[PDB]
Amino acid sequence: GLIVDTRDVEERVHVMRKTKLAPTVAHGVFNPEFGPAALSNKDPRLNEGVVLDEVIFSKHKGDTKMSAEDKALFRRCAADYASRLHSVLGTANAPLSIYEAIKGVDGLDAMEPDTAPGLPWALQGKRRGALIDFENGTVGPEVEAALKLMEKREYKFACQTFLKDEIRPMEKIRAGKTRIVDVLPVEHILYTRMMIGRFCAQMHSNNGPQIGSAVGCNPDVDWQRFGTHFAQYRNVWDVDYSAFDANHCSDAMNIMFEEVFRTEFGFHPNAEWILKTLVNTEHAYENKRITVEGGMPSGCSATSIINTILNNIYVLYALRRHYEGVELDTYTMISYGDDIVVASDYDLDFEALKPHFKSLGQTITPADKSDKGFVLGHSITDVTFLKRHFHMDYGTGFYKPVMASKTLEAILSFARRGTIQEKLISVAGLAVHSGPDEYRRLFEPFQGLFEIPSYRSLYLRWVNAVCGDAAAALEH
Repeated sequence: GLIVDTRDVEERVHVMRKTKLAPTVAHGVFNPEFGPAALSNKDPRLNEGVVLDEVIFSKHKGDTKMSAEDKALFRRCAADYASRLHSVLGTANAPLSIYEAIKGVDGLDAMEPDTAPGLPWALQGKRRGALIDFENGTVGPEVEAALKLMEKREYKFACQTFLKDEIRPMEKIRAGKTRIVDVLPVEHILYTRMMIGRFCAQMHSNNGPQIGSAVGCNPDVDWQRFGTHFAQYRNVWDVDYSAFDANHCSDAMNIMFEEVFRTEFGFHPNAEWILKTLVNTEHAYENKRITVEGGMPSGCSATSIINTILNNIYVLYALRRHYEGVELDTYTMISYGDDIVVASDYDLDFEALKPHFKSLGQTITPADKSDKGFVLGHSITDVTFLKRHFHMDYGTGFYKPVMASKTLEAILSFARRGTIQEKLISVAGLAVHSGPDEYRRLFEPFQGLFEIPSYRSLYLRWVNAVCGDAAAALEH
């Protein structure tokens, strides 16, 4: 994005600090190159001269104004992708009710009852429960009135900047590279879910390479489905981005919202409008009010789906700008936001696409960064996707998501107070795919203090989950 204006104001929006994450028993054993994010300017782990306030908004280095020919090319790729998407999903994209938007539907989770409410409610000292009744699924006078302004297209708001309390690598703690969640007002999240929640639920249900989205997937069961698909192709690539959601140019966002969320595909007219309010935004941090043109706000519920849709359109755009006669069946891909795995039988020169991705404001590099550039001949077993590799389970003959042991060591080393037992059971599901010996080693520090699931139990759970016929047929 491009920072066009920077004001100073009386009303101080506090970005309440301190980490809730504390070290575990495993921290002393593994000693990971990782730690809690720098949430304070007075944090001693930061380098000398590094102001935490400026490092956050340094990602906004411009809003790339696309050429008239490029914008025409981008709209074709947006409509072509939207054609594929709405053909698979259907056109049942009518607005959710206020009840269904709060409480959710099949394929879409319920709204969180005690997360931050955004502005101006955080300054007034209100929680989400004061505004919205999450049990009954109804709204108070304040939210009700705000939804009327959105129907008339007169709603104004400012995003509350929120420092993401998470585990990061030491280099990024020292450099002050703390990621942020642009917390929009709860009524905006309510109305966005009203306008496109039906579409989002349908995308979650139909996740796969045909629509090119892994959002709403379950890696345990879906790695076999994705694994066998990408294994068929001669070439596979996994691409990285530098500040993907920030570098979405306003032209690319507007064109996408125009072509994907049309009234002809069953949407309300305000579906395009409410999404278009994310293009030019005002961000509140301490006493500052930074106005940013372009870029997606980080963490606004539909961020994953919007980034995934844009990632699909960029690949079609980039290949058509370089090669001739490129269609959707020329290649295949799967995406989760910035995360991406592309594949094709044609020897596609991904190194040549760098200038073509640069016309969107995006900088592409290979995830396998040991090589100097992109190369042909890589299979699915080489790539990373959702921090997981595609390894063959030799017992069943299925693909399984295997995370790196350094990542599992880092995850286990820290936890929020009084959530370790819950976290170990969750992390055990991720760790089982590394094998029995590596599973025993990762949970050795927690033996005696907490309940560690057996390798045997979580293996048998997984074999049924991925294929019920496989587990059933094994019993004869």
